[PDB]
Amino acid sequence: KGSRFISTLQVKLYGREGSSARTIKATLPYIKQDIPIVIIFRALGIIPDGEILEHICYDVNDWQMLEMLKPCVEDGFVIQDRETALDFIGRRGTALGIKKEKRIQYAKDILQKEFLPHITQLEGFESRKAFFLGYMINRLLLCALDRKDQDDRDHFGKKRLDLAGPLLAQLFKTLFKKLTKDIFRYMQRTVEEAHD
Amino acid sequence: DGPTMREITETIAEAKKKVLDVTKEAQANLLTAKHGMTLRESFEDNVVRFLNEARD
Amino acid sequence: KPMVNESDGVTHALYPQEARLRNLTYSSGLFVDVKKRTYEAIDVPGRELKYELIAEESEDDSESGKVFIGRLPIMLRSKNCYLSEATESDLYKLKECP
Amino acid sequence: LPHFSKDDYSPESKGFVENSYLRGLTPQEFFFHAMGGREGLIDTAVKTAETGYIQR
Amino acid sequence: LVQKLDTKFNCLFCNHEKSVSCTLDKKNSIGTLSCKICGQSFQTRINSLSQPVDVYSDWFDAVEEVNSGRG
Amino acid sequence: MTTFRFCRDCNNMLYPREDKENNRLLFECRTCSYVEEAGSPLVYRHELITNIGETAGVVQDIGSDPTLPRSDRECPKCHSRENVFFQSQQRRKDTSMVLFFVCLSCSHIFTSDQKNKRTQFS
Amino acid sequence: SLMSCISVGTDPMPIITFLSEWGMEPLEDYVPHQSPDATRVFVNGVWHGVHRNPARLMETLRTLRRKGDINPEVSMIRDIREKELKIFTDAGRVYRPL
Amino acid sequence: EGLVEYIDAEEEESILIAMQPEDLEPAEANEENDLDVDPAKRIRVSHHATTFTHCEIHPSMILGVAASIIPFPDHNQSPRNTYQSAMGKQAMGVFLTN
Amino acid sequence: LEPGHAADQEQAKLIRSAIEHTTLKSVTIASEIYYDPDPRSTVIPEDEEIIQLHFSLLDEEAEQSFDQQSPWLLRLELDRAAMNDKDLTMGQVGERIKQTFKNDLFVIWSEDNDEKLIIRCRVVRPKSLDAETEAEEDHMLKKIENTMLENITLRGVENIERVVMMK
Ligand SMILES: [Zn+2]
Ligand SMILES: [Zn+2]
Repeated sequence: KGSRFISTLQVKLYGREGSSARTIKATLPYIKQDIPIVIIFRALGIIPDGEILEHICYDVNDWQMLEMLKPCVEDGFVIQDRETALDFIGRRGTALGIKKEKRIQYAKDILQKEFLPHITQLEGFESRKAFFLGYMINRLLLCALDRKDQDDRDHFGKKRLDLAGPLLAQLFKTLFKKLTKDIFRYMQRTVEEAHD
Repeated sequence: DGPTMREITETIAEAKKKVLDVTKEAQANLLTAKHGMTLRESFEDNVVRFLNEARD
Repeated sequence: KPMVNESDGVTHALYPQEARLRNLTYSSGLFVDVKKRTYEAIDVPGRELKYELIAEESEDDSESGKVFIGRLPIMLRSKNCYLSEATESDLYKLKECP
Repeated sequence: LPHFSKDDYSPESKGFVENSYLRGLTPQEFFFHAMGGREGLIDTAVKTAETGYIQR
Repeated sequence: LVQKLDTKFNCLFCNHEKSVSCTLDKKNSIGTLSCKICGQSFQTRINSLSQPVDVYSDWFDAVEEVNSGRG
Repeated sequence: MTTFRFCRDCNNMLYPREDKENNRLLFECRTCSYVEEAGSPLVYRHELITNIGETAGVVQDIGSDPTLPRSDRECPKCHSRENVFFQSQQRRKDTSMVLFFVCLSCSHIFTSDQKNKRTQFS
Repeated sequence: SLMSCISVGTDPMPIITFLSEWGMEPLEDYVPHQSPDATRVFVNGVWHGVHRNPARLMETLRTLRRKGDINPEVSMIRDIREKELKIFTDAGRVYRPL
Repeated sequence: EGLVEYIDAEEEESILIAMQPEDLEPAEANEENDLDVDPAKRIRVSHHATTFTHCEIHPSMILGVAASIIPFPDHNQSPRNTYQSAMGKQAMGVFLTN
Repeated sequence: LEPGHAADQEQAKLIRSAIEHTTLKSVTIASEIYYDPDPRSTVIPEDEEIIQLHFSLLDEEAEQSFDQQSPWLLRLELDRAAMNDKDLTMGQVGERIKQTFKNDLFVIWSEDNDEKLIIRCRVVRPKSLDAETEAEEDHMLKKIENTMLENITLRGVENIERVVMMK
């Protein structure tokens, strides 16, 4: 729509089949380090286990994917409450300036306005983004299980061309932002800038 | 001339038939993977060799 | 529409041929409307000054008027170009190539 | 190519060019030959500078 | 498995941006936030996911809950 | 998860705390008190050479796919001369080029392999 | 290429309303183990719900596009094997006439 | 009218295109024997499928502006075609009437 | 090859076998951990014949003790075709495991002719399992499986992959 909220989201699988591939962690915007998937799911409102597995794996008979997910739950068992997960994420975020609520507000802001921005401005994010993150992890595991091949960059359908329209659009967005900031500077500087 | 064009066409058709027979063998799982190569690489090697022989 | 403001202060409709010959950018002005809502100081001791609603009560909006943001360069034959609607008999009348 | 059914390993569907240059190329053979030519051109462009660096 | 680290968190009764230490015994899942200037300790639990940043910040939350210092 | 195992009153995940005195394998939610006895000796299976996912994606209307190729192989249990076939859907390099078929009137999967049957009954 | 064209973009809201009116169950009411065979309909990479009868929905969408009710540039893909229905309406997509 | 499409690279993965309208005739699918065995024509692969969804408007529309002025580009080899496409922009000629 | 063995064929194959690196992971189909408190028998009829084969051989040995007996079964099912290709028998793999697990893993063998190439293993923990199949932590068995499938060089030279004999 114009803000573009450009912030890459990455879900990573660690080690290897005989190594830290056991666990899965994700990177959030404006967060110091990555976090395991299960803590994020609990922060989004999916408290019980299984339900998180409902979101991630769409077929219980697919026992291999749940085997791969085992260590994620074995690592997330520590956190059990939504506010606890939000505290964890916010605390990992940055310095503990918000001592009162333990950075709950910061984590809420990040997970509402910067986590998967192409869905935002909606308290239903709790469920929508949770489902989309489950889809992300499902794709990751499917690739890791050799069910599907590695995604190809060269596919011409995965690319877009910025013709005169979008290029002038971003350029003019920057210039108009500069102009509005200058107008605001004149407002703040000059009392009764209204007429001037 | 015409006769050599027909001979070339027969050569290419024989190569195509050999490639088809190899494909049928591979799809029936009867093909034996060449040592040092899995089934797919052996099949591709055989097909490319046949086509190159046909061109030559 | 595309225009040029001469050094003499007289604005004149600009066409691509003159733009190319005179080294003038082919562009058209950007005019926008700017609402001007003024909330005069309320000077109401108490929580009223803590409420911006009381400032809203002091609302006094004046005329906006078209404000000249700048000039947007315009590509030729675009909907705003002078040549977009020109026919063949006009394309070479303006010394432009059909 | 979107003109072939999925999972096709036939010679015509994977780059083989039956025809000659005198006889012509069908659109698919034309595109595959363009693929090969592009590979060759990229290789030449890379060598143009890599070999010079080795020389120096 | 014993971790002690100094970081950028301030020194409260002791006014220094870098003077905050700690100890972390992961065998018993116990540790304490150690103040190299204001001193004594801040004993509490440890979690398997408790990184030293998490140690410091969560235990600082507990400090405000108790209105104590950073060690 | 080779089976289903979740606390009935917490939906959390159970893990194998064997009961030493009874010599029985027992499961109980770590964060709850519900207790459940193991119903099968299997607790772990790591499959290296897999025969799973070869035919993944067969749906009620795979026949409607225009891109997939079609043949005339006779359905073994239907004798229908129409079907749509494809190769194994797992992307392991060493996978064989065996074909899988699908009877358009039966939803029955038959393979071209001369030594093994469909994935579900190989 | 000669006949190639680049999409300029369209508002997805009308298409989302079309999808909702045509039986697209929202995510909030989605449960994987009650409709395991349901597809995943979505527009511009935003998972918008699930449809249990993808064939009929795809036929309707194609008919609407060919009738003009949907801007022809709007690209829709059905992945029969992966149980996903995709739609794209943003700009920058290079398409061709057939 | 529903006679042509706008197929994107992402959508063209799910379709099956015919190279030319002749690929659709039932004769090619069924009539394996014919007297048109002119040995001077390209060897064209026979009719392979029957689930076509679209048909190419025409080959040779896969070429660009500089390539589509080459006579018989399918009798050359690709490097020659690329060289010609590069060197056609240097040919002297009338770039405009004005 | 040496001058006296170059002209021949099977000796070249023997050199190939001596050089080529091969591990259990290259011949194992799947590895499963099973619950089975019984140290001498099993609740699984499938492995009953194999246990009986070694029941008269292993369980009949002098100085029987349960210190090497655990209620957990680390059942590995190998690939007959792969073992035949590598000229491997249950023997070789068994004594390699023993070398890596001299007395830390009681290992049972399946008859080569059996269609189920099974390596029935139990955890070893003296002073706790001496007269009981105490429930050893499964993570111990998982680590043991990792060591078997990664750190066990059945035969060959380390860092020497497929060896291609040619003339
Ligand atoms: Zn519970
Ligand atoms: Zn049938």
